[PDB]
Amino acid sequence: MKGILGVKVGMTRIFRDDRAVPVTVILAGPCPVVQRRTPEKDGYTAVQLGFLPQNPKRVNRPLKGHFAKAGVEPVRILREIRDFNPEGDTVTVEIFKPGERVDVTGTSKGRGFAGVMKRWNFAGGPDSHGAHKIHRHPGSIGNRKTPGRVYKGKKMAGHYGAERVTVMNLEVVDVIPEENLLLVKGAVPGPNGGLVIVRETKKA
Amino acid sequence: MKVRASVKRICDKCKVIRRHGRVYVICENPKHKQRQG
Amino acid sequence: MKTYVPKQVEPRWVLIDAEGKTLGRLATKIATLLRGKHRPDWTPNVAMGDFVVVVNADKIRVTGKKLEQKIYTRYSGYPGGLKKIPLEKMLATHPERVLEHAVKGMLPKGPLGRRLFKRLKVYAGPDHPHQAQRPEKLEV
Amino acid sequence: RRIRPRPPRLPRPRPR
Amino acid sequence: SRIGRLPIPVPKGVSVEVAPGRVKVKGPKGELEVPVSPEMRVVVEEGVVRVERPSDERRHKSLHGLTRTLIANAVKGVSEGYSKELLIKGIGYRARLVGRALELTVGFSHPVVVEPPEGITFEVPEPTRVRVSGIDKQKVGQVAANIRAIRKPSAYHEKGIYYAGEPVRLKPGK
RNA sequence: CGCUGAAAGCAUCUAAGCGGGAAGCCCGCCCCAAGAUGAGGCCUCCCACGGCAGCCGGUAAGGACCCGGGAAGACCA
RNA sequence: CGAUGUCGGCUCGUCGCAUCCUGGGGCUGAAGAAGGUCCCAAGGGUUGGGCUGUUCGCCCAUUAAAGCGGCACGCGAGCUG
Ligand SMILES: [Mg+2]
Ligand SMILES: [Mg+2]
Ligand SMILES: [Mg+2]
Ligand SMILES: [Mg+2]
Ligand SMILES: [Mg+2]
Ligand SMILES: [Mg+2]
Ligand SMILES: [Mg+2]
Ligand SMILES: [Mg+2]
Ligand SMILES: [Mg+2]
Ligand SMILES: [Mg+2]
Ligand SMILES: [Mg+2]
Ligand SMILES: [Mg+2]
Ligand SMILES: [Mg+2]
Ligand SMILES: [Mg+2]
Ligand SMILES: [Mg+2]
Ligand SMILES: [Mg+2]
Ligand SMILES: [Mg+2]
Ligand SMILES: [Mg+2]
Ligand SMILES: [Mg+2]
Ligand SMILES: [Mg+2]
Ligand SMILES: [Mg+2]
Ligand SMILES: [Mg+2]
Ligand SMILES: [Mg+2]
Ligand SMILES: [Mg+2]
Ligand SMILES: [Mg+2]
Ligand SMILES: [Mg+2]
Ligand SMILES: [Mg+2]
Ligand SMILES: [Mg+2]
Ligand SMILES: [Mg+2]
Ligand SMILES: [Mg+2]
Ligand SMILES: [Mg+2]
Ligand SMILES: [Mg+2]
Ligand SMILES: [Mg+2]
Ligand SMILES: [Mg+2]
Ligand SMILES: [Mg+2]
Ligand SMILES: [Mg+2]
Ligand SMILES: [Mg+2]
Ligand SMILES: [Mg+2]
Ligand SMILES: [Mg+2]
Ligand SMILES: [Mg+2]
Ligand SMILES: [Mg+2]
Ligand SMILES: [Mg+2]
Ligand SMILES: [Mg+2]
Ligand SMILES: [Mg+2]
Ligand SMILES: [Mg+2]
Ligand SMILES: [Mg+2]
Ligand SMILES: [Mg+2]
Ligand SMILES: [Mg+2]
Ligand SMILES: [Mg+2]
Ligand SMILES: [Mg+2]
Ligand SMILES: [Mg+2]
Ligand SMILES: [Mg+2]
Ligand SMILES: [Mg+2]
Ligand SMILES: [Mg+2]
Ligand SMILES: [Mg+2]
Ligand SMILES: [Mg+2]
Ligand SMILES: [Mg+2]
Ligand SMILES: [Mg+2]
Ligand SMILES: [Mg+2]
Ligand SMILES: [Mg+2]
Ligand SMILES: [Mg+2]
Ligand SMILES: [Mg+2]
Ligand SMILES: [Mg+2]
Ligand SMILES: [Mg+2]
Ligand SMILES: [Mg+2]
Ligand SMILES: [Mg+2]
Ligand SMILES: [Mg+2]
Ligand SMILES: [Mg+2]
Ligand SMILES: [Mg+2]
Ligand SMILES: [Mg+2]
Ligand SMILES: [Mg+2]
Ligand SMILES: [Mg+2]
Ligand SMILES: [Zn+2]
Repeated sequence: MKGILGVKVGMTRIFRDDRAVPVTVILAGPCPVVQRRTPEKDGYTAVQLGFLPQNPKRVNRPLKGHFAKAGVEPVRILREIRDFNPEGDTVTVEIFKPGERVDVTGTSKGRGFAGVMKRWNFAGGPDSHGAHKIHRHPGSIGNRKTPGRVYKGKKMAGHYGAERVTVMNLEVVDVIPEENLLLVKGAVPGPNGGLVIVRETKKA
Repeated sequence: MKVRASVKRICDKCKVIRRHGRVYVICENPKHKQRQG
Repeated sequence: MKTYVPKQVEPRWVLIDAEGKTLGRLATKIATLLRGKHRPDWTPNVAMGDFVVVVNADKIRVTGKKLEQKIYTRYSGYPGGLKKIPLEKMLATHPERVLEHAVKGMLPKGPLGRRLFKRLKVYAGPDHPHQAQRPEKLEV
Repeated sequence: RRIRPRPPRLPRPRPR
Repeated sequence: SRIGRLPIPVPKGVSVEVAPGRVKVKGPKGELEVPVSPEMRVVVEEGVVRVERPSDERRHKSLHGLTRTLIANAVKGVSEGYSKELLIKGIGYRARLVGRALELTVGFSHPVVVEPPEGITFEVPEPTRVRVSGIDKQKVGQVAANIRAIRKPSAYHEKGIYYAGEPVRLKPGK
């Protein structure tokens, strides 16, 4: 089950067969495997992947030990791809070909303390006809004496976004090995310059 | 299948079966098939 | 003359083979062993029962049609969050829990009853990792 | 849905 | 008025080895094991198997008759063998043998493929008749049923898949 | 809805056994999660310093404070 | 009764199933298509508008369907009045 780490760079649209396709560019390769997890040693199967070069000054001592055991230059982020064993010591964009269908994980844009209307799409209150300082309020949150409490899970205001979101089954439009570029069709979670993970889709 | 609390034989060809905790009635006559409930 | 109060004594480890035993009938005896009520210097306000290793929990036995009809029950606090798990399935997914849940319910509730449940160590399969305590193999 | 209208049992509260 | 007591004639050369809660039967066509309640006793005599029951309570009376027939169907199984025939009725409706497999064309958009499970052999003599043959009784009947279900007798026409010897009962339309 | 099948010489989906069968159930998908006090696992770094399962002082790996900020954000994080 | 705010609407739902639809079935006076009738099933879904304070109902135009009920006839320290 192949995967790769990357950065969201920006969107555009290209032309393919008199059709405009919205795309998102992701800079994916190259990612050196710096640990492998096995059923003996760890209980399961994964490949720990590294991404983006780091100023070795900024990498502390417990971390320096970890890279050296891999034969690997210091790296900004570590992330695993589960149930994955590439034969090489380095994973690149060459593992996805145009037409392939992928899933991408990103960290969503953060809307901070979000109101009930933005977060959960409540209807708010009326805007005239006597509506009184409730125009964006949630309304009732319960019943009366029975049950006489509020359910767990009840949708209310609170922080929104800045959370892990996966969007699935996106079409791979192109790959440009010469630039470690990956062109996926559609929209990817997070802001430009954001970290993402690209896996083979779990969709049939 | 008829479902009712009173299951009786309808014709002389009906047979009373008890099957998996339930009283049934089977027969060659497709109407007459019954189960209690 | 005031009643005897023991000084803290060393708890005996004990081994039980659950294979083929009746679920609840094994349970009462493990509970008794856990309270320590088989000890003449029993004291209700201190943990002084035995430790109990149990093996072969997966091959415990139960009477009647409870295989399909004993439902274990769990509520999450969310609306509609009462899940229902038949006995069969519990054996097939976390077998050691059938014995644990049975024993748990037979120990007193409160802080002491919860620590005695800890003193019970239940395993499915023929083996356990408790060699270091060299548990005395009891019949029950 | 109760078919017979039920009387109010408290007045609309006033400053009184 | 009693089945379990009736002795089972065993044609030579087949063998009946008794075992705790099972019995084994080998013959010219193969072997089979018959699961048998520890309460019943299976007895190997000369060219004969008999079964006896521990008492006259209902359950023993019920396991008795079953155990004989179960064993007896195993006996006949590995010597004479079992078979059931299926007649295919209706115009477009035909059959053919695809490799070892059974090809059914009975008026869907597609043909039907039935695979022979282990211990089953399909025979296609004519386009409109098919034979299921094997040493297991309970298995031959299951398969035939499985094949029949693919296109059961119309209630209004002589059309579909029938058992050999299945009476044609139809209702009037209009 | 069956297969095989007694009791009950026949019949029976059942009493022994075996099939097929739902947008429903269990899993699978996405998110949270070891305060899971039952507090898990792996990789890697530190070291057995002084004075009197303890206290006190200085340190190690490391961390915090402070500062420039940030599609992170009420403060906090 | 030294106070348990009362219809309807809005808002937010959650539950029951005696199921309106969608799924699985038996019987049919089931040719096909389409219905009738009972059984299983609460996962999801179950529209917009005219009249009236209305709930309900009637009507217009659609619909797979335009389900019925409980939660102080849910919900006024949430709004309307
Ligand atoms: Mg991320
Ligand atoms: Mg709002
Ligand atoms: Mg939103
Ligand atoms: Mg909106
Ligand atoms: Mg609105
Ligand atoms: Mg309004
Ligand atoms: Mg608005
Ligand atoms: Mg006002
Ligand atoms: Mg005002
Ligand atoms: Mg205003
Ligand atoms: Mg109220
Ligand atoms: Mg209130
Ligand atoms: Mg309450
Ligand atoms: Mg946040
Ligand atoms: Mg192209
Ligand atoms: Mg952006
Ligand atoms: Mg009569
Ligand atoms: Mg009959
Ligand atoms: Mg004892
Ligand atoms: Mg006491
Ligand atoms: Mg387990
Ligand atoms: Mg208790
Ligand atoms: Mg108490
Ligand atoms: Mg012989
Ligand atoms: Mg004798
Ligand atoms: Mg007609
Ligand atoms: Mg039949
Ligand atoms: Mg039969
Ligand atoms: Mg009779
Ligand atoms: Mg049975
Ligand atoms: Mg089955
Ligand atoms: Mg079944
Ligand atoms: Mg079938
Ligand atoms: Mg679906
Ligand atoms: Mg996580
Ligand atoms: Mg922890
Ligand atoms: Mg965690
Ligand atoms: Mg717990
Ligand atoms: Mg830990
Ligand atoms: Mg700031
Ligand atoms: Mg009053
Ligand atoms: Mg007062
Ligand atoms: Mg008062
Ligand atoms: Mg008052
Ligand atoms: Mg008051
Ligand atoms: Mg119902
Ligand atoms: Mg239907
Ligand atoms: Mg029809
Ligand atoms: Mg017609
Ligand atoms: Mg019908
Ligand atoms: Mg019915
Ligand atoms: Mg029925
Ligand atoms: Mg439902
Ligand atoms: Mg629900
Ligand atoms: Mg509903
Ligand atoms: Mg108007
Ligand atoms: Mg109106
Ligand atoms: Mg109206
Ligand atoms: Mg008006
Ligand atoms: Mg009216
Ligand atoms: Mg319709
Ligand atoms: Mg309407
Ligand atoms: Mg409701
Ligand atoms: Mg109500
Ligand atoms: Mg009310
Ligand atoms: Mg109210
Ligand atoms: Mg008010
Ligand atoms: Mg009101
Ligand atoms: Mg109030
Ligand atoms: Mg109040
Ligand atoms: Mg409000
Ligand atoms: Mg007024
Ligand atoms: Zn009849």
